[PDB]
Amino acid sequence: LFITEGYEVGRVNGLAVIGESAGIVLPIIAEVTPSMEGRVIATGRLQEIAREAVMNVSAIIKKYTGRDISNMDVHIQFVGTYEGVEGDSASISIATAVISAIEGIPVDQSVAMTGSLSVKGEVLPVGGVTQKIEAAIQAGLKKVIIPKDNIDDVLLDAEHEGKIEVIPVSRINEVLEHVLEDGKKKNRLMSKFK
Amino acid sequence: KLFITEGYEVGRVNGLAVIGESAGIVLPIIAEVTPSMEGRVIATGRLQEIAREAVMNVSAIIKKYTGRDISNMDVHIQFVGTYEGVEGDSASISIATAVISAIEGIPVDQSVAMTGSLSVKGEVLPVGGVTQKIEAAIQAGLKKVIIPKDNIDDVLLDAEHEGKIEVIPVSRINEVLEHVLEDGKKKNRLMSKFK
Amino acid sequence: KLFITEGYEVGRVNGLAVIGESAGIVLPIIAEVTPSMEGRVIATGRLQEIAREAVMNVSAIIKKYTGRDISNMDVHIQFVGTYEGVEGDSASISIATAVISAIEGIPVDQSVAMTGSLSVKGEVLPVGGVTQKIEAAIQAGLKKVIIPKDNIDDVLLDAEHEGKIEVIPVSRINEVLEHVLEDGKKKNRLMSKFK
Amino acid sequence: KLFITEGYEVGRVNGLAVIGESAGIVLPIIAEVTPSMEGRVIATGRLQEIAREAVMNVSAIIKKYTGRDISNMDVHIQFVGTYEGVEGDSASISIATAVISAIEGIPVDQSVAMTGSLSVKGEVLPVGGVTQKIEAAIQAGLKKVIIPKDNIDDVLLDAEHEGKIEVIPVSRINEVLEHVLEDGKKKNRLMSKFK
Amino acid sequence: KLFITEGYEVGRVNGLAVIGESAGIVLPIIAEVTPSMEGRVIATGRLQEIAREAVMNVSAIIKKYTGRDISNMDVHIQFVGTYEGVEGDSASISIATAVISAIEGIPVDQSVAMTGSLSVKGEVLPVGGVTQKIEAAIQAGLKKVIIPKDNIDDVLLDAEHEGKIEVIPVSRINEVLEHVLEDGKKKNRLMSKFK
Amino acid sequence: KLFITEGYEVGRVNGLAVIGESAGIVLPIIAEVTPSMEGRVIATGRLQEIAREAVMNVSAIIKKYTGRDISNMDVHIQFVGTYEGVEGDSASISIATAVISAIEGIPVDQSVAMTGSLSVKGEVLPVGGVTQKIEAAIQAGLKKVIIPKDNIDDVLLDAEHEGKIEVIPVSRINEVLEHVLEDGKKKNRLMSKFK
Repeated sequence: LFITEGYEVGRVNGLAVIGESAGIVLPIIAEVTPSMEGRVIATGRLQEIAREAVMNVSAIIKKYTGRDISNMDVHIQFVGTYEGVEGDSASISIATAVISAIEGIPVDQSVAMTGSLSVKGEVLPVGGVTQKIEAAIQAGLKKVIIPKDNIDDVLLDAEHEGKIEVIPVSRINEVLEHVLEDGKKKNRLMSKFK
Repeated sequence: KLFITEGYEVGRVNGLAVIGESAGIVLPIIAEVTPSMEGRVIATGRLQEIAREAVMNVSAIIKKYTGRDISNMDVHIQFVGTYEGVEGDSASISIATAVISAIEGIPVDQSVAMTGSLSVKGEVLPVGGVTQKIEAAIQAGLKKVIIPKDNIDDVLLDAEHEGKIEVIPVSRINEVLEHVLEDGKKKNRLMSKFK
Repeated sequence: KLFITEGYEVGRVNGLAVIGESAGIVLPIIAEVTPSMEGRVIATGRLQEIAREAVMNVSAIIKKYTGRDISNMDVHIQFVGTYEGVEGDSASISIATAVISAIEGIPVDQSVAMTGSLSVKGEVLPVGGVTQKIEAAIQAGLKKVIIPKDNIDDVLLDAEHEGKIEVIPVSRINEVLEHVLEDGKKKNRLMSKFK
Repeated sequence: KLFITEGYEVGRVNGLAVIGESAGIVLPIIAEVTPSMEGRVIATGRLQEIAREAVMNVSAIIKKYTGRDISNMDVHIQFVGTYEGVEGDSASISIATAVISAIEGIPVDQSVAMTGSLSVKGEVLPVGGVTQKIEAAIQAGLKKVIIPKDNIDDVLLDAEHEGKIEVIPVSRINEVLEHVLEDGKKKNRLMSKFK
Repeated sequence: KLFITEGYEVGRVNGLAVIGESAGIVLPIIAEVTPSMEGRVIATGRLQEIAREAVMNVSAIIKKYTGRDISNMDVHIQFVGTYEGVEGDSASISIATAVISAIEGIPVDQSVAMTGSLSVKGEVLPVGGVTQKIEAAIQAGLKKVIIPKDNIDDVLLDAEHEGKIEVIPVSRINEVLEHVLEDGKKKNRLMSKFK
Repeated sequence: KLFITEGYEVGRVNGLAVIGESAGIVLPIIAEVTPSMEGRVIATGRLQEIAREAVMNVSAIIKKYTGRDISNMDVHIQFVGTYEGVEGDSASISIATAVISAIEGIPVDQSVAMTGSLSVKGEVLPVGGVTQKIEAAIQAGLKKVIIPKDNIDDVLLDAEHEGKIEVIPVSRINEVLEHVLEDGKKKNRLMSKFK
C-alpha cells in the first residue's frame, strides 16, 4: 500500500494505530486543482479526520507560503482501507502532503512521520508513538519523524533502536526540511518560514 | 445474478469489493450521462460518496486529455444491487471506467473485473482486499482481473486458482481502458489522446 | 392493511423492499403531480434520495418517448407504512411507475407488486433480495409480482411457493407499463409511444 | 390541562397518538403561519421531524385544492406539552387540518378529536392504535373522534363507551374539514374548492 | 450557583424545566442584543432549538407592538450552565421575556420564575411538569412562579408548599412583562404599546 | 502529556471541561489570527459552535473597548487532545482569552486553568461541573484555577484536594486578563483600554 524509497509529489507515509495496540503505516496522497468554493474531497473511514486536518492547517498553508485553500479543491485519499484505525488529529502527514502537492515538491517515502500540527505551526505530541515506530521498523522505513514532546514515550527493546532513525521535531518547518526533496524550490520554500 | 460475465456493454463495469472483512464481491456499476441545461452526479445508497469521488477524479482526466467537460453533464450512477457492509475503494477505477465508457459511447468488456483507486493525475493506486477480490472474481466466472501494479505482491492464490483467472497489473487509467474498451476506430482514437 | 391488494388506482403502486437482513415487505408508493406554483420532487424519510433518483430517470424516459417534460411540475412521492431498517432499490421502478401513472392519469393494477431499478435509458436492472420480496408478495395476498429478467436465476422458490403467484420477468419499463396499466384508450395512446 | 375540550380555535387541533406500549393520549397541535420574509416549517422537541414531514407531505393538498404555496410562508407548529415516548401518525391529518385552519383563518372545533394519515392524493389512510386512541378521547371528555374509514372494524368500543363518543369514519381530507371547521361563509367557500 | 434569586437584571430570566422523567430545575437564561451590520440567533448546546423558536415567536410580537425589527439584530442567548437530560418548553416564555428585556433595556425580576409556551400571536400555552417545576422553584427560594392559565389545575401543591410560593396564571405575554419587568417610566411606556 | 503546565505562550489557554459521567479534563485551546488575506472563524469538531460563539462575544467587547475589528481577520481556534464525551461551556472564556492573546500578541500564563461563560457585555457567567474541573486542574499539576465568582459556593473540595491549587473567582473578562496575561507594556496598554 505504500512505498519505502524514492520521492513522490503529494505522498506521505503517516503512522496510525490499528485498533487497540499495533501501529500501521498510513499512506496518504493529496492533489490540488483550481476550484473553478474550494472543498476538501475525502472518502472512507478517515474522511472527517482528513477534512478536519486540512481545515486546521489552512492558515499555515497560506499564512506562510502562497495559496488560499478556499480557491482550490483538495483531493485526499488514504491508500488502502483502514477500518478500526485511529489517525492523528491535525495530522502532520496530511499537512506535508498538501504542501508538497501545492509546491509540486516531492516527499521522501523512506521517512515516516507522526504528529499533530498546531494552528501556530508547532508539532504537538500524539499517542501510540512506540507502536507506531515499531510499525515503521516492520515496514522497512529508514527514519521516523515524531513530536519532540514524545521523545520520552519511545520504549524500544534493544535491537529495534538502531533499526530506525527517530527524528524529533517542534515545528512544521523541521518536518518539511527533513522530507522535501532538495533543490531550489525547497530552498525557496524553506526561506519563507520566519 | 447482479452482474454480466461476457460481452460488451456501454457504461457498465464489473468492480470488486469486500463484505465483512473476509469475503470479496463483484460490484457492478452502471454510468449514464445526459446533457444538463451545471452538472451533477446522481447516485444513492451507501457507496454514493465513492461514486462522487471517482467522477470528480475522472472529470479532470477527461477534460485534460480530450476536452469533454463533464460539468456540462448529469452523471447518473448505480451500483447494481444493494451493498450493505460493503466497503468500496476510494475513487474507484471501475466507476471512473464506466463514466468514460458512457461519455465516449464505447462498450466495456464484462469478462474483465478491475479494482483500483484513481488519483486525479490518472494513476491507479493500490487497494485493500486483493486476494479476497480476485477469489470472488473467480467464483463469478470472470476471465480476467485488473489490479493496481502495486498490489502484485498481495495476490495470494492457490495453485489451481492461478490457472482460472488472468491478473493484469496496471498503474495508469489509460492501460485500464486499453484492456476493457471494445476494439474499434473510436477506441483507437481515444487511446491516442491519452498519450 | 394500510395497503391495497385488488382494484385499479391512479398513482399508487405496490413496491417490494427488504427489511433488516432478510424479511421482505410490500412497500406501497403514492405519487401525486401538480403544475409547480421551476419544479421539484418532494419526498421525506430515508428513502427520499431514491425517489428523487427514480423521478429523475423517469423524467428522462417520459421526455424522450412522449415529448412531455415534467420539470414544470411538482412530484410528491409518498411511502405508505412506517418502516425502519429498509434499504430501497436504486431508481426504484415502483416509484417510476407511480409517477407515470400519476402524470398520465391511467390507473395501476393493485394485485401486482414489482421490484427493480430503472436506468435512464429505461432498462429494468436486477436488485437484491428478490426471493424475500416474492415471499412477501405471496404473504400479502398479491396475484402477480414483476421482477427484473436478470433476477430469474435468483428466484429460489420451493415446493410451497411454486404455485402461489405469477412471476413476470421484465427487461424494460414498457413491459412494466403493459402488465400494470389499466387497458383502454389512454394506455394505448401511451404504449404506442414506446414502440 | 394541555388541550381544550369545547369551543373553536384557529390553527388548533386535538390529534390522538399512543404513549409507549399501550395507551392513547390526546396530542394537541397549534399551527400558525407567517409571511416567509424560502419558507420553513419550525417545530422543536420530540415530534419535530414528524411535524416537518407532515407539513411537507400535505403541502400537496394545502396548495392544490385551495390557497397558498407554503414555500411563501413560515409554518410554526408546536405540540402543546412534552411528548416523551409518543408516536404520532405519519402525515398527520390533525397537522394538515391545523395548517389549513391557520392559513384560512377558520377556527377548528376542539370537541372533535382526530386520527389518521393523509395521502398526497387527499385520502385518509388507516393508522394504528385506534381503540386506544378512542379511549383516550373518551377519558378526556371529547365528544367525537374522526378516524380512517379503513379502521372502522378496529374500533372495539366495549360495553362502556359506545354512546360516550361519536366515531366519524372519513375517506378524504375534505370530510375532515367539513366536520371540524366552524360554519360560515369562509367554510362554505373553502368546501366548494375541495371538490 | 447558576441563577440569581433576588433583584433585577437586564436580559436575565429564571425559566423552569424538567430533568429526567420528573424532577424540576431552574433554567436561567440570558439574552443580549447587538446591531446586525440579516440578524441571527446565536445559541449553542442542547437547548439551542428552543432558543431559536422562542426568538422567532417573539420577533413578530416585538415588531407588531413595538416597531423594532429583530431582523436588524444578532440575538445572543445562553442557558447559564449545562443542561444534559433537560427538556425545556417549546417557544419558551422565559427566553422571549429575556429578549424583550434585552431589547427594551428594562430589568427582569429574578425572584419570579416562569414557565409557558409562546404562540406567535403572543398567547401563553400550557406545558408539562408544572408541579415539579414549582417544587424546583420553591426549593431554589424563588418567591413567585408564573405559569400558564390552562395549567392552574396541574398545580398539585400540599398546604405546606402552598403559602411558600406565589403562583400567577397568565395567558398572554404582556401579563408576563407586567409581572416581571422593573417598575418605572420605560415599563409604563412599553406596557402601553401592548394594548 | 496532552497539555502543558508552565511557561507563557501566546494564543494558548488551558480550559477546563467535563466528559461522560462526572470526570473533568484540562482542554487546551490554541488561537491563531491573520488579517483575512470579511474574516472567518475556522474551527473544527463538536465544539466548533462554542468557539464561534466565544469569538463573536469577545469581538463585540474588543471592538467596543479597543477599536479593533476581528471582522478584518481570519481566526483559527483549535482544541488540543481527542475527546468523545466532552461538554464545553457556552461562550467559553478560555477561547475568548486565547483570542485576545493571539490578537494583542501577549503571552498567557500556562500554569493557569479557567472555566466560565462570557457575555457580550464582558461578564463572566457561572458554569457546570466546577468541582470536577478544579480536580482535573489538580491532577494536571496546575497552580491556579480561575472560576466564575457565582460558582464560589459550588466548590465542594474534599480532604485530598483542599489546599492544592489557587482558586481565583472572577466577575469580568478583564480580571481574567489581569490574572493570566504576562506583565509588561502591552498588557498595561491593553488593561487601561478596559478600565
